[PDB]
Amino acid sequence: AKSKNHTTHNQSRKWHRNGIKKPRSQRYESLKGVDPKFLRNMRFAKKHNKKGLKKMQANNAKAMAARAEAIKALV
Amino acid sequence: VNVPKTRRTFCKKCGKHQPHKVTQYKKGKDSLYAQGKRRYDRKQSGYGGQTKPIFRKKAKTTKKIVLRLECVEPNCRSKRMLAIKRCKHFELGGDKKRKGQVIQ
Amino acid sequence: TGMRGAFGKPQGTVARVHIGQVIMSIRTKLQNKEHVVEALRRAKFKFPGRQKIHISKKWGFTKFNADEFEDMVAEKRLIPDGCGVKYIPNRGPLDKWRALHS
Amino acid sequence: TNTKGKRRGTRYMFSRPFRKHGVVPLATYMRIYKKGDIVDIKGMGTVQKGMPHKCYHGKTGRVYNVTQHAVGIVVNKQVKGKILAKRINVRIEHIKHSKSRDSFLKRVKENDQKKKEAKEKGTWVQLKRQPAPPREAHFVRTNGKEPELLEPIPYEFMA
Amino acid sequence: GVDIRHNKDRKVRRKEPKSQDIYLRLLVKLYRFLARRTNSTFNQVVLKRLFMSRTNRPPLSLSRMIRKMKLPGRENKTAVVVGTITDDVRVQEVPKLKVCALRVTSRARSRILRAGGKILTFDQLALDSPKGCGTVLLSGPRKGREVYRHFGKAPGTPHSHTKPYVRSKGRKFERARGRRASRGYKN
RNA sequence: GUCUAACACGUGCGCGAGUCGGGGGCUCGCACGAAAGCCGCCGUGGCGCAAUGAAGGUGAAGGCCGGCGCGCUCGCCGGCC
RNA sequence: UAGCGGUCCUGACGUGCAAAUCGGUCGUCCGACCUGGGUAUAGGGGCGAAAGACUAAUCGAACCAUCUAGUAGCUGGUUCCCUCCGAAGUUUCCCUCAGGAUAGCUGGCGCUCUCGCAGACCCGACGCACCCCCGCCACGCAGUUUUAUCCGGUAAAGCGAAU
RNA sequence: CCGGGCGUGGAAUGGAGUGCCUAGUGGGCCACUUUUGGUAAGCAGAACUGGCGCUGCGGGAUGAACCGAACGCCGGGUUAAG
RNA sequence: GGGGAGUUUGACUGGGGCGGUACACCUGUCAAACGGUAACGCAGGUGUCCUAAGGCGAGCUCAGGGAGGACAGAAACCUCCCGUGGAGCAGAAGGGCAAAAGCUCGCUUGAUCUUGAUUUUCAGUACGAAUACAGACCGUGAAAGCGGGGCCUCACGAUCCUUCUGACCUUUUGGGUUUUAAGCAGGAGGUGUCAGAAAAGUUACCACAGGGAUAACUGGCUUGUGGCGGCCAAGCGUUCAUAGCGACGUCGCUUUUUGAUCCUUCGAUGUCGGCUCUUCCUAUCAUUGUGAAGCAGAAUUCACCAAGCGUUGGAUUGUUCACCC
RNA sequence: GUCUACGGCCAUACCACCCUGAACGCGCCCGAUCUCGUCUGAUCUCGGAAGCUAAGCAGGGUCGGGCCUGGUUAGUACUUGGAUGGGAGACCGCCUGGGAAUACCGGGUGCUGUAGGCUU
Ligand SMILES: [Zn+2]
Repeated sequence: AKSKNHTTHNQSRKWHRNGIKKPRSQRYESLKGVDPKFLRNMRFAKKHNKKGLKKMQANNAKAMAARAEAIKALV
Repeated sequence: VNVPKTRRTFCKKCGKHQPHKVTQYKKGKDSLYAQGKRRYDRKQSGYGGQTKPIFRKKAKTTKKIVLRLECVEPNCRSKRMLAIKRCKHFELGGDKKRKGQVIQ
Repeated sequence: TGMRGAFGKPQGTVARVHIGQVIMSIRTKLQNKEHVVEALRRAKFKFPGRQKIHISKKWGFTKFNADEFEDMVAEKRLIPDGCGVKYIPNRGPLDKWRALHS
Repeated sequence: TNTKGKRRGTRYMFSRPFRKHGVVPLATYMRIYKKGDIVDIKGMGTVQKGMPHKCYHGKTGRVYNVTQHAVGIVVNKQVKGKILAKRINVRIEHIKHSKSRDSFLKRVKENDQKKKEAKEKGTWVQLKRQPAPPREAHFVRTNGKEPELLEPIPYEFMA
Repeated sequence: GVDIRHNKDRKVRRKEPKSQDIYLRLLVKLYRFLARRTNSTFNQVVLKRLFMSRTNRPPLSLSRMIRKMKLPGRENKTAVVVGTITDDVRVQEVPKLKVCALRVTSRARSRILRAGGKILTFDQLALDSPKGCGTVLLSGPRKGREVYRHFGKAPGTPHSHTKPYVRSKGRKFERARGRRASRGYKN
């Protein structure tokens, strides 16, 4: 037969009844989609960071001593 | 459209670009049997019915032409298949047009 | 027609007025003050609705105002040329023509 | 009326404003974008490759990927009543910095300097942005005359 | 009439909730007094858990208990569980410690007493210490049950990683289309 | 208007790295019992503890460091976590 | 004329004498006539000087029983009290347009923290308590204005500015 | 990436975040304002917001929407539109 | 092989497979300076085309106008000057471009092979289309770089089955070999009802479920078309605008026409015309009382108060309507 | 003051015309064997350095056009929000806030980073 076409107005209150408004922010996030060359390289940095501890911490025990002394030695 | 008979491109089996010869594709017939055809026959068997639905309302007026590429390196037999956007006419390696001198 | 896709087609051609438009300006000799409005009041009976009639505060179809217009012409800032009068600023490069004869 | 079309109603949007139909001045190419400073998205027209969609013309959001010559951007797209934090790629000719954050950073620097100076002088000044308060009570000297008499203009007709 | 909206009037975090067998009900009738009249937030949380349903008090696996009680600074402290303790066969090292849980499985009880620790029922604990005094509190993992791999983004969306409901795992069940770009499209 | 049976899903109630008398079997004792109790059945077997492949199939952690193998990518005992 | 029929009164009765009769006036009345009994033809079948007529008050496919409560996106109805919360008639896809699926809107079950039984001491440019939060995140949010910095090209206006 | 020092920054409000299962609906209608088709229609079709739908009370005599206005059962006083 | 059988014979739709696709698409506008947005709203286009009309690199500038030059003329060809896109970019329109994205050459296949990410429509599913990177082989250019189709916005397609290419792949059932078959990947064969059924009529012999969500009547809203007036006054009325009329304009009324719409009934309001009977309205054909006139009388025309009382007999059609004695 | 190479803003920088010229600085200009390319050493390319600043170029002048920026246009046009405000309507007034653009009349006519000269 014949039907009557739509009408679209209450779907503005429908949302705001209790609709959220923010994307639920967070601190450091998922590196999905970064430039994969940078991804690989930064990963090598990370792997040799949590390796190279006789590199990292054995060349940062120095800075630990230095800051832990100077932050008082200003006095 | 139109395409020349010989063009260089990536020959996957080779591992590099090589020259290729192009032959436009045409369909086959039947392997000799194929369990699709085989069940379709045993389904047609017996009294009655057209089992699998024949197809009558046609609406497309040109088939997606396909170029078949053959390598040319000795003992690189490989042949690889490639597509081309639709067309209502096709030619191959024909007579090329020079411009700036066209007369009606 | 049967509303199954009704949409009209060109016919007649009208003009849209605005409150404060000027649908007719008659120019003549000042002696004809009571012929101007007398005649022009007839048009009030051909047009739809009500249209106030009015006597201009200007010399003619010029941009200008009451007859200090002609003083300005004497000053030569207004040049009588055609159905209207041509304005003249004091700009322009004729700073030798304005010398020779302004 | 119409539906899907990658650029609908962008006859005026992407239009290279009303005299600058020239080639791209190069500084927009030469600007340095980093990871995580607030760009904003205004589409050009001459670039022809990599435009943001017209839904993102004007929105502004963080930047998180940096390719050769096009950056990724995180912006908030409005959809039905949820709000999505969508990610896109944009050729760098359509983005530019946004002073919104930079002014905040400048006023951060002055706040911290003022805090340090309060450390030095012992006095606790008021830190930034108390909002605009109501007017104070001041004396208006009227030496010079008695005030002007102001009175309505009688009607006149200028058609 | 005010213009407040009412759909959040009543808090669903029920107050005296499901409490059906007399032993647990009596434990509640005991710790209710402590919760009222002792500032020990530890008793608040313990009582708030004595209401939960078993799907919200999963069983504290003894290997988890061991590797969460070994951590530094937590010597000679009673480790308290509101759920139950099921022994693990992933662990060979005889335990070392002292617990306090509702129900403890027979194997784990055998091995604890062999270890020379103790078992404490919540009455024993309360009379031992009217509040949290050197007591560590744990919980078995509560995102453990199976149905969580069913929940989430509905499978078939571009990057779900959820388990649909299919009645086997054979090759012919769901892996047909919408799974392999050789069959129409992939997730 | 799950009316009843069979699915399946989730919540909730009661018994744990297992769980389950499920079909059979045993006391003879048959009003009450067509129940109740018992078992190398203790479980063939279901469901679970292990995924993935179309299929042959493969199937869950490293770290310090002694040397010799150019510590050469690396390996073999090392002592240890 | 009996017999057989059944034209016109659009006559009568029309909860009737009758699930089709009556009164008059009507065609035929030795031929293709009217009629009793016997016998045959059976349902997609017979039989029809053919109107889809007749086949037991039923025929453009009879009656009975079973499959069988066939089936329906379609109308009808869908039985005690109070208390609490409370919409949709819009998106997309559909042999889709009186229908579903999906989103949205809805209720219920709960959870993770806030920590206002906040003593017998002792502060925040972080809120609450204020003895003070060892035990304490004032963290977070907004259908709102404010201060900044951005985006558009409608209203208005223009042609001695292009079309 | 590891270590160190400095605390929270504009007004007004207020507890937030998070999961599972899920009935009804997918014939709307009207009004201030904007707007297309028509000569216009209690006509057809759109945007915002609010209502009627799902809702009673005072007032417009009478009424789906207009104006005021939001309901447990009552006593006293006071108003809105009128 | 309609003798006999089973079954189908789209949707949208100002009531109805009549017309037309608003059924997939893309541009401009409506569209109200986020940006979404409706009607069988308006102006339009597509189911293609291109070995270059792709990719680079170099070199030139187009439209038209002005002055000159033998045939040569309004227009061939040559030269100078002006030359802000007025031209060309395959096609609709919009955007974009001037040592280019146009014009001419030169070289070439990046129109290739391979994972993932994102945009576009939305459930933020796919197909289509596009964005930006990464790994290979390349192209051009000195080189920097640019290129993975067309300067951007359209130009195309699921399960099943068939067909072709791919690795010295897996399986082919107790084992081995070989044919063949099934596998795994990528393309193609197509579903224009364009998320993708395989399909002709007629029912005036019709049937059942429903619908006033939807027509044919009256009833309502509207009054374009139909009818009745009013205003303005160039003229006709020999003379004279208004005795009587009235063009070019314009404002209303009435619902005695015909439309437009779907609100009320589809588990029913009996729907043409005629016959008989009552009553009502007035914008009056006749009559009572009046003004006016191009009114001498006689007739007749305009207007006022006014529905108390009249408004016929017949031929022809069913006639309403008409026509004639 | 000023020029040279690369530029950023891309008209306060453009266009027209006249005047002025603090090196060989750019450039005009003289040739074509080498390199190169054209029908033409006009262009491109190469090799030069006799004269020239006539031109470009720079600076200046213009009751110049243009352009940028101010006024007047105007609290007008316009609009968020309100009413049991007027009007038969078409439209309009008011309360509350925001607030433009022509015509017309002023002013201005490149600034500047970098590396490198000269004071003709
Ligand atoms: Zn090859």
